[PDB]
Amino acid sequence: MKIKTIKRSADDYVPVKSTQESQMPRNLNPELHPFERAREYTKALNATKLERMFAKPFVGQLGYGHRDGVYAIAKNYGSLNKLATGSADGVIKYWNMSTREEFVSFKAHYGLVTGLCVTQPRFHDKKPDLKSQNFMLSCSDDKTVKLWSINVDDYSNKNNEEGLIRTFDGESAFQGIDSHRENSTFATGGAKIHLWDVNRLKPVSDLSWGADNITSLKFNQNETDILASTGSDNSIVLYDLRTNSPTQKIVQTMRTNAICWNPMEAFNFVTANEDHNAYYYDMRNLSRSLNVFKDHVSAVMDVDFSPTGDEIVTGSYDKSIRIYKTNHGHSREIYHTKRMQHVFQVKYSMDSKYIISGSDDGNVRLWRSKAWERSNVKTTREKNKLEYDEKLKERFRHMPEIKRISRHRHVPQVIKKAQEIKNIELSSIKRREANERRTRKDMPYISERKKQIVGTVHKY
Amino acid sequence: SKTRYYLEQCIPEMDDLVEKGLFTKNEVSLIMKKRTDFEHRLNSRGSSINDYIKYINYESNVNKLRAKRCKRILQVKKTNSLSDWSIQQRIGFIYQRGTNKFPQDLKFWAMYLNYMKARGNQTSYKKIHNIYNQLLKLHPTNVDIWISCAKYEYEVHANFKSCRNIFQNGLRFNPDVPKLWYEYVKFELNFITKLINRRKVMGLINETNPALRGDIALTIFDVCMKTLGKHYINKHKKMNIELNKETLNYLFSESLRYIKLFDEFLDLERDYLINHVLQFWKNDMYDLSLRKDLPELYLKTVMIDITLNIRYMPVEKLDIDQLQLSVKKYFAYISKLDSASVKSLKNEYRSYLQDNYLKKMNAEDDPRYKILDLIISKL
Amino acid sequence: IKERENQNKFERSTYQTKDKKLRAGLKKIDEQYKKAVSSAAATDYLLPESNGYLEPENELEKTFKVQQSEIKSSVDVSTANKALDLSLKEFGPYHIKYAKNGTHLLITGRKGHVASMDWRKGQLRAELFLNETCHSATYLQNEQYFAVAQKKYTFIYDHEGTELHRLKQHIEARHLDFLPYHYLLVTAGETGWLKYHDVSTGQLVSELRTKAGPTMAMAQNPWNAVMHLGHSNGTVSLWSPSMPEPLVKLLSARGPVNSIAIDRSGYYMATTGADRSMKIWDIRNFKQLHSVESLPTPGTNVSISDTGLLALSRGPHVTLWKDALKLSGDSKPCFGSMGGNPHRNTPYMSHLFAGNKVENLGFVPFEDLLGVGHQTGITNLIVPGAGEANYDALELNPFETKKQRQEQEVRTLLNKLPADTITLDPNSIGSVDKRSSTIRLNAKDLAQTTMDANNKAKTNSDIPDVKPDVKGKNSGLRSFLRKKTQNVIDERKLRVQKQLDKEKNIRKRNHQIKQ
Amino acid sequence: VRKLKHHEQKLLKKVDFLEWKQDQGHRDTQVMRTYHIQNREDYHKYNRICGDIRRLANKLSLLPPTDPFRRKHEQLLLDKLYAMGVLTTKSKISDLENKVTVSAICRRRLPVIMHRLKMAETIQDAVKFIEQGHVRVGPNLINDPAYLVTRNMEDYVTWVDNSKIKKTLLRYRNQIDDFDFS
RNA sequence: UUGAACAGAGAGCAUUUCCGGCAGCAGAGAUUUCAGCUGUU
Repeated sequence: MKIKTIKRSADDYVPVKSTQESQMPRNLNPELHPFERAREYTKALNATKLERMFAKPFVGQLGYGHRDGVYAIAKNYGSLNKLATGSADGVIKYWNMSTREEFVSFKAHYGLVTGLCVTQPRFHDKKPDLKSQNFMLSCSDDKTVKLWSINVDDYSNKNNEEGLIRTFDGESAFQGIDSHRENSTFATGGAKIHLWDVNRLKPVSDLSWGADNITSLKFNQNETDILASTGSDNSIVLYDLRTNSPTQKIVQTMRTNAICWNPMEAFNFVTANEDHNAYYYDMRNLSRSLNVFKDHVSAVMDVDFSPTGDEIVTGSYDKSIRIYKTNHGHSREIYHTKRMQHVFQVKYSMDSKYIISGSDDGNVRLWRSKAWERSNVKTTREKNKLEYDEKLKERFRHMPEIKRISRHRHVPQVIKKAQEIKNIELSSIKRREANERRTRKDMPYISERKKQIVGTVHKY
Repeated sequence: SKTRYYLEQCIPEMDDLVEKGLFTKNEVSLIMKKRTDFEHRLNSRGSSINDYIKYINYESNVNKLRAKRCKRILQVKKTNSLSDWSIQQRIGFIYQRGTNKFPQDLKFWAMYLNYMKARGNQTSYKKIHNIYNQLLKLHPTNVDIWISCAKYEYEVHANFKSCRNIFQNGLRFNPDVPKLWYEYVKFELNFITKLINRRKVMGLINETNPALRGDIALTIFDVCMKTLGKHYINKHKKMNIELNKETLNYLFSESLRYIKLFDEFLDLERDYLINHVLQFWKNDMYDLSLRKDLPELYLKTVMIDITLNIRYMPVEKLDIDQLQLSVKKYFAYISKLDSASVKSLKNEYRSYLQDNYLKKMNAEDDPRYKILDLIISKL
Repeated sequence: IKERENQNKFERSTYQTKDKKLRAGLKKIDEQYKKAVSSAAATDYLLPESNGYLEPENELEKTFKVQQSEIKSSVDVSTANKALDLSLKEFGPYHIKYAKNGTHLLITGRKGHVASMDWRKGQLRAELFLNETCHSATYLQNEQYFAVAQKKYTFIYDHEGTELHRLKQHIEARHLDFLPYHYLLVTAGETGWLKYHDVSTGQLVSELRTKAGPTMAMAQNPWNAVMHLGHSNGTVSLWSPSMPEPLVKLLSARGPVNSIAIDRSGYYMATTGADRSMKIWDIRNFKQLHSVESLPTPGTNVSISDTGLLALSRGPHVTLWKDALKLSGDSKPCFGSMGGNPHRNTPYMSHLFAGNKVENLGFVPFEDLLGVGHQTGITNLIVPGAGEANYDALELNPFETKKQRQEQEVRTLLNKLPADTITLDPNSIGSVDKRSSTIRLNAKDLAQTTMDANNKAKTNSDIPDVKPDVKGKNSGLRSFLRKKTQNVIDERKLRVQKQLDKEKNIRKRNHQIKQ
Repeated sequence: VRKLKHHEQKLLKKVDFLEWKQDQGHRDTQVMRTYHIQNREDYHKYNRICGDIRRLANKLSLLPPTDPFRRKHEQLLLDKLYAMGVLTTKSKISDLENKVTVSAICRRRLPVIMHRLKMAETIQDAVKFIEQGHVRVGPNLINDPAYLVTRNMEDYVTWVDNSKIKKTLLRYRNQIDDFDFS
């Protein structure tokens, strides 16, 4: 008769040395681990509540702000921590976000600083020292475009001039500016769109579609020869520099304020609109939009992509900032403050971790892209815990009280009352359309992504 | 945790071993219990390098048992499966982890290098170079690692450019160590000797140059003297004159040991190399006259030149004219030196000539040996 | 993704698309499921221990003839010392309970002697002389807290033995239990009320009225935390705190149900009744597998071990069966092999406490030991093959330290499961509501459904259609007009009456044409 | 339980193993510690008696104020409780709700009476002296500490004769007469 | 902006080249081992 029992040597479970950690025997038999669904659900619900506790998005303001409201914000695409801001008093500051203070401030123009961009100038005769100096172009209503050099302390390779290098002078006022991502050329809006060069004191070419002014410009990031522009006649016009011509025009119901190209997709862009919406567009087919972002209350003043291209950020006239995933047509997060006023510029940091907003009150603010995240480097256990929490939240996001906690934000009373007013108005339009569809036997069903488009110049 | 991950990485090998007839599932379980103990000891606190050594030994004996079992059951030397290289990969990974955690244990570094050299067919020269790169960055002031790197590259790959670069970088990091200079001289002499014998091989198959002369080794010698003297002075920095004399005496020993290396090198022009080193020592050093500063060393150098005039030639085939020329040079040196110095040099020359010829050949056997005995009696 | 032998226990059950994203996503989900199941089953190479066994070598060797003295001499010294005997002649009989780790033992005499000890260390944590009738005790989430069901009220004590709480709401409880993931202490007793109390907050979660007199037995299902109560009418009822009525009623015995045990997988349940009947039930499908009728004496207790051994104690005897829980009729427990028939499941072991009566049974967790409480104290019987050899240190650690206990307390408190999650099926969390539509309806389909609902009144599809073939006795219109209230007259009832009259006229015309 | 971290306390605000709302502040344990009550259910039996008093007082209050029945029964209850010693005064009707406590009854137990009579230095000392057979209330020895003393019955709470305590106090005053047995 | 020569890195990609079978010879290393050669498969 063979008698064999469970014998457990203490050496395999209690370590002999004091310095050694105890062994963790593990058995993956599900009988030893009951309540899979409920246990993972409770972990996910605690993760949503912990996210709501840790949501502390405001990082801080830059310096003392401008004397007047901030209307132009341009990030440096080469450097992580540098920014250029320009206000309505003609003052332009270059900022180090790491120390949250300005390298330099210039009394640049006498009018409003209508456009600002950060450049890497490429001259025929000489090569600028881009390690020691950074450069920015500005354009204003005093009929000038100016180029500026700023001394920068990032490298210590050595033991010049800060200020005006070259002034480009135009016939009329300028409304926007953008620079080419691999050439020396840049374009300015205004009455007519002009393609310039930094080596020439006058415009290289005139790209205007007809006799209408142009408000904002944006160069494509990947296909760098494509440009897009917004007009006051509710028009978005594309341009190609290889053909040197205005490619196509679309007319919508209201005027578009800003345009941003996808960093990862050369043929997609988002436009901010006065519709209180933003629209995601494919360049090849402008007869319909890819997505409509609908959560704002007043006119959306600015739009920027994440560098990863997953998310967009919108800053609007309802004094709020809203973050959208490109998949969903509604916002993921809202940012607001009593001190914040009408937001005219939002940019998304090159790290894709921070959001920079300039407002009517004259202050430039830094927010977290994800409010619950923190900027420390994580240990392995902490990183795995956070990743497991994110996957579990994504798995159980569809549940009632997990959704209830996750969608909760404190929203200003003005925005909330305006939301319920717009809800009532939309319901009234819905009943009127229901009555019209009852009256008419055959009415066409028009898509939400089709409704905003009055027309296109070139038919499909 | 890390222990769990490493065990789950060990799983597919046991899948393969169970799939073949090699190991029973219970035997696999016992092996995994031992591996669990070892992985817990490595990934916990309080570990030592001895845990790594014990785990490597265990995996080695597991591989030996696997080889015996594969020979016995399947009657095949090796299967074409995962299991024949997986234990070797694991042992290399344990070595890599141990060297990353405790980089200061030179014995473990040597064990890693020996293991990776031993499994020659499966390993890569790239892997050996990477281990040398890590080790040389971590311990740049260890001369033996530079020497071992150059030796591996010289015998295995015969890469003379890489061996030269290794020796030059190592002497850049260790200019005060005489051993690395000696090994550089030995490598360069070996290279030029191999070139000379390769040209001779070509000249016998079918049907000058300072490189063949040895001027590279001579320049390394001169730079060695200057750099070793300077660094010896920097380490140990009337009394300054005594320190300079001590430095000259210290450099003299390394020079004489280079002379011994030259005498070991029979194929090279020993007379040329000895002529160069005695020319250097005839040139004054350390702002003092060599003969006046060290008359004992000066007499030793004179006797060394007089003896090595004929010491390269055998005693059996010795030339009487060359011996007479050496004796005349010895007489001139004795006339130049003091009387006690002349007596000591004459005694040394007589002893050297005796141990060369008088013990080798008898006076009755050789008629010239009687004349040599007469000359020794005169001396 | 190679197929493996032990994959079945790691498999999970589940209750042609044109969309390309959805097709690729579902393909990824299936691939990840298969890969995870295979890689989970591959970890059985990393199991450190093996279960015990007791095997007969000859034909003359019977396992039920093996004595505890022979086992104690055969096995190693540590397990021989683990089999401990305590003689407590005064305050008996003793009801025993083990911690889920199995490192602590809690004995409770009928005359008020309640002790908590580290039985393997031989260290006494607490000892109380209440001088009162005590029926049961249980540990809470640790060995640090324990509950005693005294004469009228239930009391909660700490590790040292100080009274923390006197639960006035729990009256005359005879049976105590703890749900370790819900932090719920469950009391049943003479009043016929099942009470769930949250031990972390102190709020009484549920009072359920069993309406069946005093509860004779109580067990918990460890799989889904459903309480199986046994009443004197012969029914086992299954209770959840969120429902006032029982989930399932099973007619198990004729007389009172003496005892209930449920296995670890929660798939099998054994009951003993006063009718000398022991029944083995399937729980998930709610059929009974075996019904051993006419035991020599009625079985006072049943227990089921982690490996699947079934222990029956009837007075002085304790008999264990191995593989008795299976579906086949060869697995039916019996007492004798009639001439050595191998299809008959003769007992795995037996022991006699002569001159004694077994009070309760409990298998020591992760040990090859069965603790028996009786009139003079406690014994441990060595049972090879009884406890789970390989535990999981994340769930329950027999070698736990003080700081590990301190961390595990807060971890389990943070992951406490709400009481409303207790269902018959643990995989109900995350499912779609049963009343909800099986297929997702978008805006277009919802508008089409609304249009159909609006047009149903015009198309008269709400009322039953007129069927001349169906007789007026069973006609749907007749039943509709009969079920509607006689006094109230509505438009729908008027249309139903008109259609019924038309169908009756058509049937009368057809009958007249046939005749 | 270790001290909860900040993020844990927010998710675990209601958690408490030692104080529950059904414990009512451990008022029973506080009162038993004050008056050395040995039995666990004594507070709750006393509390039920206090609850009967308060329920009857509430009903008498809901009677109209100028009711001879109400006035007679309130005075009857006040006189009965004052005679027992639960109420210190008979002045106010409202004492039948405000001043009826468990502690008021527990102050009439024999050890508290002895400690107030200076017979024992502490209530625990009085308890031990009662169980050790030193105390008589009249001719009758009382070894029950739970025995409740009436205002009239206070005057006969005395040491038993042949008590070592009584001999000790007489010997201290030098007034011990061994003819009286002391 | 392209070409050429040079010096490389191990750091990517491809291979429809060869080698991880056997026999024999011979050398070297620490009786065995090592790569190599000559055949064969």
